[PDB]
Amino acid sequence: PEAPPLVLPNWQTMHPVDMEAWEKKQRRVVRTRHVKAKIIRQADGRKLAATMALHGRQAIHRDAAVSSLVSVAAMCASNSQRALRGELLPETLNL
Amino acid sequence: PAERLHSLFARADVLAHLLHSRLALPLLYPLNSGGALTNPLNSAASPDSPAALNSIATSRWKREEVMSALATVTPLVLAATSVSRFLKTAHALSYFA
Amino acid sequence: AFRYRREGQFTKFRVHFDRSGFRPYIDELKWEIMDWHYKRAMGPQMKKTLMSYQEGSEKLQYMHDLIALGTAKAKFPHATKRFFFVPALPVTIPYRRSSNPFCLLSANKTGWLQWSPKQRVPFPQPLGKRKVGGTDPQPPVFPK
Amino acid sequence: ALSAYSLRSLIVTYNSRNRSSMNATIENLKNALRWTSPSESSSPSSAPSSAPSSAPSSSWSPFKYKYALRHYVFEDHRYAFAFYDVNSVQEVVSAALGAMAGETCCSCRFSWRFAGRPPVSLPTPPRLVPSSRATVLRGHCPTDKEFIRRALEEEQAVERIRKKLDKKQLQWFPGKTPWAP
Amino acid sequence: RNWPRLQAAMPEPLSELSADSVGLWLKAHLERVIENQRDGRGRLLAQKFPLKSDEEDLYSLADDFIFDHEIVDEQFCDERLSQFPIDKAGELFRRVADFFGLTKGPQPAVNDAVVAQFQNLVYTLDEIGLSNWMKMDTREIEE
RNA sequence: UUUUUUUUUUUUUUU
Repeated sequence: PEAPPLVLPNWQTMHPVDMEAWEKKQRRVVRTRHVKAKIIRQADGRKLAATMALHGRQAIHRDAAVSSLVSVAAMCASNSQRALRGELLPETLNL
Repeated sequence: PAERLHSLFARADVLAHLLHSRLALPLLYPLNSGGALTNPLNSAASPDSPAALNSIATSRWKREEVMSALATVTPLVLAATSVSRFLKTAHALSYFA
Repeated sequence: AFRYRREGQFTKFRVHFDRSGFRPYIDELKWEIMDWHYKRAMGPQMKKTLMSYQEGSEKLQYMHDLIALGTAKAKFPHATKRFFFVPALPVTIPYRRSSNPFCLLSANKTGWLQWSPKQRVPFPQPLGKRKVGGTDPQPPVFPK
Repeated sequence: ALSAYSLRSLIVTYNSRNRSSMNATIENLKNALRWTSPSESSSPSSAPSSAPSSAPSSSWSPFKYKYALRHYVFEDHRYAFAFYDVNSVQEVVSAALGAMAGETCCSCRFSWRFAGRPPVSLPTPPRLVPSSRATVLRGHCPTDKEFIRRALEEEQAVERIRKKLDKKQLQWFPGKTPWAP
Repeated sequence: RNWPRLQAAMPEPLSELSADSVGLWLKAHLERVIENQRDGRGRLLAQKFPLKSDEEDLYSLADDFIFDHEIVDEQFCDERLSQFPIDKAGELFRRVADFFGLTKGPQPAVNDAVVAQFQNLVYTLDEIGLSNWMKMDTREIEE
């Protein structure tokens, strides 16, 4: 779904015909043109993830333990965060 | 209290509060500005021949009307002091930090 | 910002006459203003002629019914009233035969409508001391 | 097929030249309801259409250098109503036209719908065993909300298409084209 | 003199406290309201009807629970004087009735059709003039 | 929105 709210009027809450006098019976402006602001998604943690990916690249030519090297492959094998922006995925995998 | 709340407290109260028929009408329904005019029929009200067709008794027989109006003004205060007041409590508490 | 107070501003100065929802009004008033004078001049005159001959007025109507339908359907004895003549005038406004079942004139099968002998609420109500034009048959006079 | 049609919606609009005349129509329409055979009467929705106005200008007494002006305002009123699932045509069309009073015209807009192939499938489901190896308010429309959403979207689509096409075929001196002669 | 009587028809979390515990919070709450009462003039002197004979007044009934903080909501006033929202009558009733009845206490465990019927009572009272009582305190009708 | 954009604002309207 893409339309949760379904606002429908009724007979008991209908605006009167003479709407000119209705505005004069209020303390301040209430009704206004249709202006609603949407929510824009930020990096959602992807900005920090990119920095962490570079750390695994440096920890390959250090002759470390096999257990520690498994983490590098998992990051390089991502499918929804890293994408293919930069041409570093094949280079890191080859090394 | 399960069989006396589902359709007894939120439904029966509406029937008692449905007094718009007697409230919307004017206080003096059987008497108007033209009450002493020629409105009564001369051929059926002057000689007093009929007994049920016509009855000119709305000028001093206010005892029945007085009692009827008295019973309709007491319930009105209860609705404003029980229903309107109860609603205000929720509205005020809806913005308590 | 006043929204309701400024309603209709767009369709007042930035809209064409042929590109708006506003309908003309001169067309209706053309046939309405003229008919008012017809009922005023011919109104009292028609009633005066009808009341000129009080008795023997129903004889002409009774004889006419014997030629159109032959048999008098509305025949009544001498001890009963026949009918009451009502002064009516013809219709001059070329109204369209609309299909509205709730209309008051769409179901008119005759070219005559009743005329009110007395009116308490004059339609042409003036906004001041000015009188209605064409309501002074007698010419004026000056002190000289 | 003609017999397969059904009145999907009926948009009823009003155009009154006076404030009092428009108010009388609303009361008359409401009185006609709450009297039909079905338990819940048809309750159409409200949709005001603003209030257009017009006021020409003229110079003002003759033999003047245009020092003063006199305006003549001509206001107007409008009202629109929506209908959904009009099962009874006689109890709706007659009520709308019978609520008029004075110089208050109307403009209806019918909307029919034709059904295609009736979906008839999914017979009695198969079965086996292991081998062992109400809620109706007072002043509210009785129709379902899902039906209104499906029909409402269609109306918004036709309005956009009509405005786009109408703007294209709108030029001064109709029938004139460039370098045609 | 009132805590013991209200220990039955109340939520479990709000029933373990003693009488003394409630008094500590209540004592400090009243002082804050009076101090703050010294766009707030439209609901303090305009609605209250002086009599000179009433030695005391009620609390937390119609308009006593407001002005708890230094500043109050701006849109709250618009919904009491200009126009009270009657469409949300059913929504508020269901959101308050559930507090007393959690479907596991003294109250029954079945309550669904009450909200649907309660809405009708509000609409019927609207014709009598229920909307007018929201703006003006229910004091003139009583006297 | 770290595989997202690539940008000035009007005189009726999301009832």
